[PDB]
Amino acid sequence: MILDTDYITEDGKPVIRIFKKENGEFKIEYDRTFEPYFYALLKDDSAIEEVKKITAERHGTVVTVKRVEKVQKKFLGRPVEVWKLYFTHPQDVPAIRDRIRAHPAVVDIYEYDIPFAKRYLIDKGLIPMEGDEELTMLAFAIATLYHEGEEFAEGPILMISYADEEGARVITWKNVDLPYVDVVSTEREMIKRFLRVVKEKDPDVLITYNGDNFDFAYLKKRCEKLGINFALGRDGSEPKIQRMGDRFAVEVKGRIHFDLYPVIRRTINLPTYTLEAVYEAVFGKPKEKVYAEEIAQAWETGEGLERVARYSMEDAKVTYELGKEFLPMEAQLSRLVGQPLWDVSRSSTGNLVEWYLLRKAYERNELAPNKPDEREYERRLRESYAGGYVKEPEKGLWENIVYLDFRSLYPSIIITHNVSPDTLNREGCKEYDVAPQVGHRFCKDFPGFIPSLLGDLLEERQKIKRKMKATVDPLEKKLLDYRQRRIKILASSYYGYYGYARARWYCKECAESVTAWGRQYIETTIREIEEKFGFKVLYADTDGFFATIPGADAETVKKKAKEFLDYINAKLPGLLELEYEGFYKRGFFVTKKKYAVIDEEDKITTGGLEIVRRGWSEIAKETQARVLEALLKDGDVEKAVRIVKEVTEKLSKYEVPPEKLVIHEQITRDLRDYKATGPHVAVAKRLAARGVKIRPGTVISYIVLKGSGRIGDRAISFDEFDPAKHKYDAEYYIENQVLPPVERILRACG
DNA sequence: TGCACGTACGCAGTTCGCG
DNA sequence: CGCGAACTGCG
Ligand SMILES: Nc1ncnc2c1ncn2[C@@H]1OC[C@H](OP(=O)(O)OP(=O)(O)OP(=O)(O)O)[C@H]1O
Ligand SMILES: [Cl-]
Ligand SMILES: [Mg+2]
Repeated sequence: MILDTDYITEDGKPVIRIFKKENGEFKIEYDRTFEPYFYALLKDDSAIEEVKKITAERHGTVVTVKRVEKVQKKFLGRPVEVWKLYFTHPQDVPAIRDRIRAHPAVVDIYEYDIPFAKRYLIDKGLIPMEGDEELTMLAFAIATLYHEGEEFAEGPILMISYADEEGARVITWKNVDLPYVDVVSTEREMIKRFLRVVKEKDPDVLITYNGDNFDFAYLKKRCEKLGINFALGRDGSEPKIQRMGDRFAVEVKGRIHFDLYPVIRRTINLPTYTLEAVYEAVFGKPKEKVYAEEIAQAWETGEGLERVARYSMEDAKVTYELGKEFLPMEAQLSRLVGQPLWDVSRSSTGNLVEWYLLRKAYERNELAPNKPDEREYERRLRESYAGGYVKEPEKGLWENIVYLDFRSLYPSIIITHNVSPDTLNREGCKEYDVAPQVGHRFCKDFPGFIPSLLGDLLEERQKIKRKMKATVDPLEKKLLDYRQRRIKILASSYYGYYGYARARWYCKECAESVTAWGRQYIETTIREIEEKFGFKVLYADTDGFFATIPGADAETVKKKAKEFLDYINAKLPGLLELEYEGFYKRGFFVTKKKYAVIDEEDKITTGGLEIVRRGWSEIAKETQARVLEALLKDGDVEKAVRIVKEVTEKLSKYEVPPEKLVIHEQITRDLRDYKATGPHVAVAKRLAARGVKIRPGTVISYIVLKGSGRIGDRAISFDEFDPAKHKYDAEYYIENQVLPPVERILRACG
């Protein structure tokens, strides 16, 4: 099984290293035969003699073209002649590629920014995480104090906990009387003892929770401060903190640092992504949290450290347990894209698609299009196109509602109509499909590039859903639900990639064709079910709609909808198909993207309401839920009013826990780049001045204090909140949090 | 190491600025 | 003192 690749330099020449686990043994393979290269499109073949003359420099040594070879390839499925330009070292490519492109005889250059080690995985056709090998995993976490004004790594690590299949232990240099705590003398010994533990256990995988920016980065930053040779790599090297543009990431040669945090970010949508919140969401059990205030007190007083040692142990314990569940799903994703788990587990979804596209392109001798420069990137960001069809919903309460939904609409459209950049307005074909409204044409004589890849993803999603019905255990069902959602996000990201300004295979024409087809399919389907079947469509969005036969009983609507399904599915071509997605007794639709229905089991599912949205306090989420209960279940408009007025009286008497009072909101950019400053940004700008690092992705949890003026002026983070000292704004939570969400359900006056 | 900068659109709703 | 911009996050 391939674990990762990198390269080292030997006698000025690159040497690929292939880290593998084969038959339960770690191994490094060496390849000194791979030459860095990129392509050049020349106006005339005779110019190759001038192109060979172009030189450049890096750190004193001159960079030359080592060798050239004229190859025949395809660009968007059309034959093209280009020159393969070879070079001695990978670092030569960034130094000379610009000067090579600007030559007047060079039309363009291609595939000039592929990292050497990942270029190797594609060209030689290796797939990481392939094969039947069991990987050993070891989680760890550190406990570290931080005063107001302390810099990075200036504080000592108090505790280093770790966990695997054999249990969990804590290492510390203060005496704690616990059978899973090993008390050493100093911090250096504790760090050295941890180094010995990992070398002894020799895990293939090191699991952390946001260790890229905290635990692993701190531990290494401390090892440089005390002068500890933290030889963690299996090649005898130290963990290396890697600059990843805005963020940093920790790599350990020969192992795999699995940082669960970025994985969890793009799998589960949570209000906050603390280790405690993630554990409860995944395993359905709560996890107590010990805050830096109690760790500072227990460290200073010397009492209650057993409570802290327990917290530290559980950090590593739940990190192993979470890592145990999410590593195989990330491994399968690594197998598809054909890139190492270390990279795949930290990549954006757009990057995963492109790397897979790059591999597939090489497989078919297709020259890759280049990423856009700064100007073309700005142009694509400025252009857009029409999206999903949305219908203003029918107001009032409706009964016997059926929800009909298209199955993987956008991928189905891409496959069925062969929407791809190599098929768009392609001349010389005998059959075309014409995109409605926009009029783009797509060749159908051969499977298009992206359409030829989407089928397997859809089949992979249905197989997981098949297992979901055969799943008895509720935990395996939840994890399967995660997996099929990740595939659905990935498959639909192929459509979105077409509109991604940074995409190599950018295709605005493809993206607006998919939506146009999606609009025509859902709109004509609505017309058909209404005019031919007497249904009344209550609410419709991009690929699905709610409908009913007004006045007909539950069974009648239920069977006419099934009859309608067979009727249009025989009319729809290719992979397009409507699904019977669910039946609901009653329901109503407040506005676009906001609704709530109740099923035959009296379970109330909602869409787009404040119940699921981040930014609304829990007492606001709770009050809307109970009002929806009194409406959709009991049908008591007056009961919901009594719930609201009673909750508002709880707020005025300060009878509410400040826990139900927290507002969560995320930063989406650099704090210096915010034009306007909202409450979560005003708070975030404060913690930025207090030393707490805030970056795109940080979730602020604040409470609004009693005052008059801007909300951001009286906002305070939940950490520093003291219920005895601080008094929240009772009027704000009544009038701005609790009341508007329930008011907007104004079927009756209020 | 020299890659990543985070798949798309349509839209409800809040804070804030300022007239 | 109503509204437009800035912003977040839903489906
Ligand atoms: N994150 C997304 N990015 C781009 N397009 C998307 C996304 N989510 C949905 N779409 C597209 O928007 C329309 C449609 O929404 P469904 O949420 O219904 O996802 P399927 O339809 O794919 O699959 P199912 O019905 O669950 O089998 C989907 O094609
Ligand atoms: Cl060799
Ligand atoms: Mg669908």
